[PDB]
Amino acid sequence: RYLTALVEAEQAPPLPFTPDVLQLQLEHNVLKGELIDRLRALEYTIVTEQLQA
Amino acid sequence: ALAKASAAQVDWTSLPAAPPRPSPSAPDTLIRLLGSVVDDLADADKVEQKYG
Repeated sequence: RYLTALVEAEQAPPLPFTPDVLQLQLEHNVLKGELIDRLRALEYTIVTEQLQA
Repeated sequence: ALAKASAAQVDWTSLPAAPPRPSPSAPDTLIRLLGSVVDDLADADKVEQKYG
């Protein structure tokens, strides 16, 4: 049992589950585009804030 | 009566007391290799020592 527990320990992964890499890259690309568009809108408002300042 | 008493005095049908087990004192290397599993293995060891 100790042998099997060690083989299972070394062969186990960092994660406890099997991530679906396609859906994760999908959410990553969507969230990336939403973040770039958010930063562009914030720069657009910062222009008016450094004008009022 | 002496012979009868001597024969009766011992329980051949029973099992003798095995020597006692001191504390485990598991090593840091084995613990680092198997943090959470030694407890389950020790429980299974108790289960097998009682039943099996």
